[PDB]
Amino acid sequence: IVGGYTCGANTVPYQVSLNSGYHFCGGSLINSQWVVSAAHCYKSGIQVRLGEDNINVVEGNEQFISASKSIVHPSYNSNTLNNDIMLIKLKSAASLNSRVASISLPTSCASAGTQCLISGWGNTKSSGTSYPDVLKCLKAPILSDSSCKSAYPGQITSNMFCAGYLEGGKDSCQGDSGGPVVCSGKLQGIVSWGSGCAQKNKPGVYTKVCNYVSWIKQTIASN
Amino acid sequence: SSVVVDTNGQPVSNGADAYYLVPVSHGHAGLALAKIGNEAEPRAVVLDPHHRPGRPVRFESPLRINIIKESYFLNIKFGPSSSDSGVWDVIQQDPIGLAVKVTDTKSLLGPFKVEKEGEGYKIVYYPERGQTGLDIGLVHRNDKYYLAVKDGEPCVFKIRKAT
Repeated sequence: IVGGYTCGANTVPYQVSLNSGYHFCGGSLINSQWVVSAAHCYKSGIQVRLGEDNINVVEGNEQFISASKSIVHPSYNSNTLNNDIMLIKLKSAASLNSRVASISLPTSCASAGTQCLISGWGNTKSSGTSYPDVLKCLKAPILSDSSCKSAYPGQITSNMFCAGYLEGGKDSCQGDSGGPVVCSGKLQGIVSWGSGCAQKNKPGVYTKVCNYVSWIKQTIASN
Repeated sequence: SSVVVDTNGQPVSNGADAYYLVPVSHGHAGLALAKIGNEAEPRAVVLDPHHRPGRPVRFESPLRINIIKESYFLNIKFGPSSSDSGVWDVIQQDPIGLAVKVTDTKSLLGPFKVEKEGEGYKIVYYPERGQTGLDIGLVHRNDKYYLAVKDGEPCVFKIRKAT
């Protein structure tokens, strides 16, 4: 997260880290046994870490739960970045506490200009690299689909939205992928991609979760 | 699908670090630039015996993940991360053919993938994303090995973090 702030311990309790010996993606806990993340974060033998604020130390409030099923969306297209969503069924229920809680799915899609909370442990710099120890947070508005399409010609589908600042300086970044975009208390986005980080006229692009709610509900119901 | 790995067993980073591409069959030769046609400046990417370990590269994906997988479309560049110079592309040019060259623009999604081959990795070029790839190999000319499309005959590299 570039141009953000330290979330604090209890502030983003639905944030999880996707781990295979190292942190590589974010994710969101949507109930005690299911996490949503990005399809491009798919990896064998994922461990989900929950209750973490400082990713680099064993604070004790952590829970490390192995994935039992990692289900990439069946239309995920690695050529076009479309349908960039994955569900992870955890092998056991997370125990919920002050640092571990679920985020609920939206009942409808969010509008342009709505302020959202974007979080992760990704790069905090627009040029060069610096990775934080603690979870970082950013308030960023949804951008209209027209300006998202003007920002990235030929690449924005109906299953993506832009959020952030066309001025630059504030954005998600590498290491934030798969993490939450929460608007009006509901999971509306998943960190996916962009051109650089926090660059002028190159906002973040996020998987549009409101389009997938029926797929998520069905998938959970059948698995 | 697999994570691309360096010679120390660590995942290759998305832009953050530079890496030498160390050929397994031409150990005494490193990445450099050379002139192709009637061009004034050297713009062709070559493996040069008088240039070892050679110029290091960065691998870049727009995806907000900090590692590179074999399935990601990549830009490959010399020089710094957030720059648009030293960006590899493939350009038809005599006498080399489909020659790997450097340019000063960078698309959202680059045309390359890094794919496991034998004891290291090959660079594969995609004219378009939906299609099969074309291996990058070597054209021996003027006592250097010009990187060019040579499908079936890839130059196999190990990826050594520059440090």
